[PDB]
Amino acid sequence: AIKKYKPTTNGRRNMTSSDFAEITTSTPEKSLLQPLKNNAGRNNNGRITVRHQGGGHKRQYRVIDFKRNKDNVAAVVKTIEYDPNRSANIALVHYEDGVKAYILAPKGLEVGMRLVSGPEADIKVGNALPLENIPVGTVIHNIEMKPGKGGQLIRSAGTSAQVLGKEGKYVLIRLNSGEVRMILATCRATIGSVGNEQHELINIGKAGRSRWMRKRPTVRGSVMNPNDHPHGGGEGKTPIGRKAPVSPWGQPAIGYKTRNKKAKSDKLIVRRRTK
Amino acid sequence: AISQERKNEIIKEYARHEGDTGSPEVQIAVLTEDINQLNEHARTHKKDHHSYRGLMKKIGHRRNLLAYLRKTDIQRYRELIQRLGLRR
RNA sequence: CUCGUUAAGGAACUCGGCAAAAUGACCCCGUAACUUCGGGAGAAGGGGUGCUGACUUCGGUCAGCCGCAGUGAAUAGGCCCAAGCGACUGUUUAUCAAAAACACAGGUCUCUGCAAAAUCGUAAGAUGAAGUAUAGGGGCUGACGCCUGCCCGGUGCUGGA
RNA sequence: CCAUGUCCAGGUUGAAGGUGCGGUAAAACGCACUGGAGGACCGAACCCACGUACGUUGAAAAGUGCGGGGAUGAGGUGUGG
RNA sequence: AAACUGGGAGACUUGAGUGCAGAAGAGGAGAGUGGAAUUCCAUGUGUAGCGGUGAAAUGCGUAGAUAUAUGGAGGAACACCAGUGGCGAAGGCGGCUCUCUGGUCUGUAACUGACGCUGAGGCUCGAAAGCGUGGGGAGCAAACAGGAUUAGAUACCCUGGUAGUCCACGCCGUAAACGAUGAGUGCUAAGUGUUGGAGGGUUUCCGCCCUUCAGUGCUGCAGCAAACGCAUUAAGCACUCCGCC
Repeated sequence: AIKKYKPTTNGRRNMTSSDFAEITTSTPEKSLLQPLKNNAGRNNNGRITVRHQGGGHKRQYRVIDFKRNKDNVAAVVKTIEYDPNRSANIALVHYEDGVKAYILAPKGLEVGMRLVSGPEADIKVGNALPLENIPVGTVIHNIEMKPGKGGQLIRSAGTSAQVLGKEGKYVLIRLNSGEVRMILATCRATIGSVGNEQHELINIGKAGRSRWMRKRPTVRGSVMNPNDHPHGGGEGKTPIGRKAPVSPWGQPAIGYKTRNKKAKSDKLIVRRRTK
Repeated sequence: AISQERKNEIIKEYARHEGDTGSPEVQIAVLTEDINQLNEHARTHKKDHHSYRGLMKKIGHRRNLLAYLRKTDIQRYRELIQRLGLRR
């Protein structure tokens, strides 16, 4: 649930947080962590290519199985854990050979289930199958877009897609955001929707907590000088003395579309709905 | 709500002589079983306002019979309310 | 120039109580409007404080003594009633401007189906991200409370054929 | 901005949760004890630079004296980049 | 002094509850599901109108409307059954299946033995509109725009159209919330319909006659009323307690 703080300081008045009640341990598996660095938005060359990033808390990377390739061997669920790198929770899983792995935690996963990962698997939450073998109207997450590469699509906290129909060598899916699309019928996905979903309702509360997450502050274009922004300059507060407010590099900012007009995937997109 | 075998099961142990379905012991014990089960059902279905009426009327009936038993024999009253587990 | 004292008056001084003077420790009693119920609050306003003896249930209390003065030196909040601006802690013109300016948590519009959009670069290669729409970029507004009218002729943007 | 170290005398306050008692049909709830949150409070080192007097061929190419603000954080700062 | 009211020791079964055997029902909460129609979409055929009114106009249409045929998408309400019928303390409740659950009626005569009635203050529930957070959104429709009508028309009429009307969770606490008729109990002519039961006869009575409980309507006497009227479902004759003028 969402936890509400009492207003004991001015920096506390309207903050909320997670209860962390689906999490069952706080000590990760040692053989599945690697280091990370916090690039802070800088390049190959040492230059800022993305503004407003840098300098929070240190993190170790957990390796996830986005492929789901170990078939005809059940895996038991041992823990539901905290990941610093994503917004979903994560599950430690014991295969019977004794391989260990991490997995994205779907909605309603209990410690103790036994998941299966092939074409003859059942339709239960957690199970992963090729899209050919999934009926019409099942809620789905963690979708491959190329055979054998790993799920890419429905991965963040509380998201889901749905199966609409089949044809020759393609399956129709309605994704999160409402776009309709085609995906190869030999790709995989796992049954369920992603888990921790109150995540959306958290109120950060003060300027220090979003500094703990690795975000640096943002200055508005219109309190700059005319050599920094197209919006800078003028005596006093000023309006947008232009048509169409723009980015620091020109490029209009309300309603102007920026995807590639000769995209090699415009064959597969039915019914653009939201971007 | 209790079945008709639970009911006879619990009126065969608060009877006094044989053939003893009256006797405010029997009635408050059976009413206690009912009120417990209905409290469960209410916790599950908490916007069933039309069954809560019956719950409340059972509670009134039990409290009335308790008052009667007390005003006429305090020994039976104390022994009961110990045996049945109430009087908070 | 830096220090100490000053009769009677006590802001009559000056752009302005500037600068000085005054409050300052511990223990006890008490303490308003308003309020987001946490505060306001050290609100305000008052009292005690040394030394000897006796008892000390324990922590203290009684009897006595001395000085103008007992936290006897040094160190340590002045307070109150009203109005504007910014919610708040924070940041800023190294060296004439610390603020009503910037930021901020919260709001809203829009772009982006992943070799994502965006940015560095001739390119190779990179950040974004070992992320995947509850995510990432851009513009405006700026806690919280109540609210946010009319206009699509013009100009941009989107769709059309 | 990145990697790896290190620093913050002393004192105050009393959030969530927990345990016991009462109030109930079960409860909202009430009171003690516990507990130790926070861009919380007071105040040295440390980091700052609000007022004023002096200095202005200076003790000093930006300071000193007497007062001021922050002092567990959006903190200070050493070494290699 | 000891009839009555109060107190104490007993005893009883008619009030009140329980057991046993049966009956009816849009009573409530949750989860799925069906067909008819309106709207939009897709595709074929198809030529100049359609729509609307007391008459007109605005609107849609030769970027091929309306019509017509087949397929999809979504939402909301449930035709016939349907009835002065049923259920609920009231507000209210109508497609179908399952799960959880409250109350009523009838017969019996195992049981308890007055355990009853009413109820200031207090709690619970309470149509529609409205408010908050997050969804959904087909039809209808405050506000609003355009067309008419009139002396004028910030209306009635026509073409559009936003909140809302729908779901989950909180708040609000009011209506001609009405039978403008507080609750309990006993007593006082008859006649006639219908809903759910129980007994006796004739008995294929399971379709008929008689009796008897509990609901729901119509007519009508004593009595009551200022008249209207009410009348075993009292506004009649009486006792208890509350609310109010």
